[PDB]
Amino acid sequence: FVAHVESTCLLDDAGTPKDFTYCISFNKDLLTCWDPEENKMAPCNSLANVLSQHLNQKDTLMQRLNGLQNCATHTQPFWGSLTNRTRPPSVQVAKTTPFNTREPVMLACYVWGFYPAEVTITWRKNGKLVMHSSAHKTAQPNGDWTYQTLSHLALTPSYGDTYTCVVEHIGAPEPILRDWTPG
Amino acid sequence: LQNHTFLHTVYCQDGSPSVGLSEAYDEDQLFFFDFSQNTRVPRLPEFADWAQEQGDAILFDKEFCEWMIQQIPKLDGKIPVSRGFPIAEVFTLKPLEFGKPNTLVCFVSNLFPPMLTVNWHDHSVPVEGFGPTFVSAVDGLSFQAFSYLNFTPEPSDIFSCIVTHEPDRYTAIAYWVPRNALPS
Repeated sequence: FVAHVESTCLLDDAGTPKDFTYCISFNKDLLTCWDPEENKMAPCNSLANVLSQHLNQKDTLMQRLNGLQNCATHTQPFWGSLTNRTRPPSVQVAKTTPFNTREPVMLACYVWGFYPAEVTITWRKNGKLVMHSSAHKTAQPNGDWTYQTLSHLALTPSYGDTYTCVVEHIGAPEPILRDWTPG
Repeated sequence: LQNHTFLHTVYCQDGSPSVGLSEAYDEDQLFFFDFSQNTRVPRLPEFADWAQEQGDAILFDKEFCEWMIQQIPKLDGKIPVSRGFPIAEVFTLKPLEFGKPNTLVCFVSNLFPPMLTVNWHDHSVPVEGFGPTFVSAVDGLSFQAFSYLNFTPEPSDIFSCIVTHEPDRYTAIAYWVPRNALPS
């Protein structure tokens, strides 16, 4: 089996503690959690009750579950560095193997290395926006505090045309434009 | 003013690691606790400054967690043990460009219990080096992992991520081939 003793801290941009949690689980079952109003561990069944009572007898824990102030002091040294953290994306446009389309050409605008995960992507053919497509893309986490996505544009090539990928992200002041043209 | 969550997950099990601790800011890992050296290890260099926090509760949580694994044998064979098949996803950190240094990423989700080994193969042959594998708890009492492998992509390449849900519970493979590379 696997067991947990998980604590969570809900803090706002300012590092202000908004909520705090302390729950126990066994076999991926949330059994008991700290009830602030009742100031004691309450079941969330026999095991759950035995565990809330077993922990309710330890005054050390009872006085510790100061939960909101702990969240504050503990995170204080770094919280600001985290909520102010950003890293601009890198974007490139190149052709890719077309799929789910009748068009002979498919562009791929790659956006990687950005943080936070929120980003929006739109296309512009000769300066004019195109197509109902979700501009607020979902992103794949790299696990190192950077993300990546891609937007695809199906089209029929015309040598004079110029397609532009427009990426907008908080990590960058101005929108990022990447042009592409047949050949 | 948005609200963010700081996760502090102490978990333990019948198996290795017998006990672990993971901390995350929103969805990203901040530290993982090394229980041999008994210290917090930063996921990134920039967090190294706060991995020496000592006012940290952990011992109590750690001990209570293990007590459950050792005392609560009473459940063995009575209730079905929770188990999730690991799901491996493989992709590259940056967009493909032959001859240009990159790094392969193998994201493992749905891992449960959190017992795993991840091996890399190049054309059905074990890789020459290796990279780090960071396991972390995610909201919902579940686990995940990220294994990395620095490398330089070449057209004939074929790599595979072999994730074994230890010990021999289940084995998953994920292939990666260079397709739609970028011009140089």
